[PDB]
Amino acid sequence: AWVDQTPRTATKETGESLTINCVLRDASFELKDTGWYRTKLGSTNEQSISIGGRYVETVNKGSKSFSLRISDLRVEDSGTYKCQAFYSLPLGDYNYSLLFRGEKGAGTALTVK
Repeated sequence: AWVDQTPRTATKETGESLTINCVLRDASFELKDTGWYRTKLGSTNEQSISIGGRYVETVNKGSKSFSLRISDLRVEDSGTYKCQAFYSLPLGDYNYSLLFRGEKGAGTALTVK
């Protein structure tokens, strides 16, 4: 399996939006959850993006697609963005399963100004 992440690079002006599209390709396991991460300009630390506000995610599990649209961009939003698939393994208990990290997109290098 692999995550097909587009676009690879983007340049936007402040105030514009970016849509990043991810598609889980040649899947073995069923897509359960998704995550979005960024290393912002000036920083070496990759951090999680909380979905909400300027950050709007749309997930279509049937087409194995998940997208992030970031509105009202500012120059500090510039950086590398990566999406990630998550899967689960069953357990012998509940209603309680085992979530685990899946494949990551290759990234989108965004430049804002």
